[PDB]
Amino acid sequence: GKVLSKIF
Amino acid sequence: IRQEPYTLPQGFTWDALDLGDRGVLKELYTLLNENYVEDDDNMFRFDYSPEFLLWALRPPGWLPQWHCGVRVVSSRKLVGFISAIPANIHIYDTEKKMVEINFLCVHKKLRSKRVAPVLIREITRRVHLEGIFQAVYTAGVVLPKPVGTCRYWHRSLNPRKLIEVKFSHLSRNMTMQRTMKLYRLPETPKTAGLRPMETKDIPVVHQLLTRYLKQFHLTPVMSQEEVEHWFYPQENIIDTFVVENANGEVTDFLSFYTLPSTIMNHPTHKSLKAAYSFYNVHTQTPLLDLMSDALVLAKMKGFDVFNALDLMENKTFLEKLKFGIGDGNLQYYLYNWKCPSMGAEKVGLVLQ
Ligand SMILES: CC(C)(COP(=O)(O)OP(=O)(O)O)[C@@H](O)C(=O)NCCC(=O)NCCS
Ligand SMILES: *C(=O)CCCCCCCCCCCCC
Repeated sequence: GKVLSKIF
Repeated sequence: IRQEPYTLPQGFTWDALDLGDRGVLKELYTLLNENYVEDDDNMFRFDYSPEFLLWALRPPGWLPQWHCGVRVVSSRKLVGFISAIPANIHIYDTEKKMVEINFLCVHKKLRSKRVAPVLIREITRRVHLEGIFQAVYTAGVVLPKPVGTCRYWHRSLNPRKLIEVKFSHLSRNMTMQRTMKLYRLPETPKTAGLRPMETKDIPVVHQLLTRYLKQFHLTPVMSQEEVEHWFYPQENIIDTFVVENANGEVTDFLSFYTLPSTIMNHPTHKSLKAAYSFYNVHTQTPLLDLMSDALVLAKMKGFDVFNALDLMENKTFLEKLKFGIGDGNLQYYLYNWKCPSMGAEKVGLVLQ
């Protein structure tokens, strides 16, 4: 919710 | 404790947001939809729905002064926000009334002008005045001594779309169709007795969650009213499915909430629908089986990706279920509470 992560 | 609000830069003013007012809730939605968190490359931005914000921001015990907005004086445009909600937090040997700080956001035009520092000091002041002197929050920014550090993992449900919008990429020697085949899921869940959570399930879900959380070092402590709030299904906000055994007793449950992201620059795809692993409790269904059915249900509901952190027991199923690690790191912080750091697998708290 605090970080918009995507696939590494 | 200071009794007057902290001074804002000239031309700006405090305004507590009445989220029960549809217009004001849409004002907050618009602020976050245009200025909240983006990925490192500014391709996606969170798109918390208005109904989600109302769910996240008015749990049992919410206070209106803790929905802390800033407006331009002349135009009344909303340009800043921060929130606190009460929560009973277990941290190692101690259970204490804290607040959860969330949704810190300053309009893009107002950044680097030292507004966020004031928002933080003001919410601190408003929480102090209620007698609460600790807080828990998360952030991507590395501040000193996080109590824990989790990493995001992602399970591709609609791999073609993810690759097309560059949320994902083709692995070495892989192709679009072969990636679609690799991430293919069954079309119906396999666990006998799996069904959406109902009102009658509130006490057993509460009891299951309370006993299951005890093994971690940082967890919520929820009343039955908080369980009802956080888990009772609401379409496009929160999904909870219980496993009812052959004698009619709920033994496990899974939950995930709905948080899509705007896709800024793609000719055809405008939104990325993501599901976020919430709390999952197993006592008779293997957790692997439980989460496999979570992926199936999310796929059925049109989600493009299933997101999870490496916290609690999640590492026991992430790779087996073809989650890929993400580029995002999430730090957990406790305000005014020193204690030893812990590995992700001892973190048992999920915020919205
Ligand atoms: C993070 C935040 C609030 C900092 O605001 P700022 O007023 O530019 O900070 P300043 O350097 O002026 O002290 C601002 O950049 C923002 O709104 N970013 C998008 C939302 C977000 O990332 N929140 C996470 C804070 S942990
Ligand atoms: C994400 O939006 C969280 C931003 C966290 C900013 C720091 C909060 C510091 C603690 C404030 C409340 C403390 C009151 C006891």
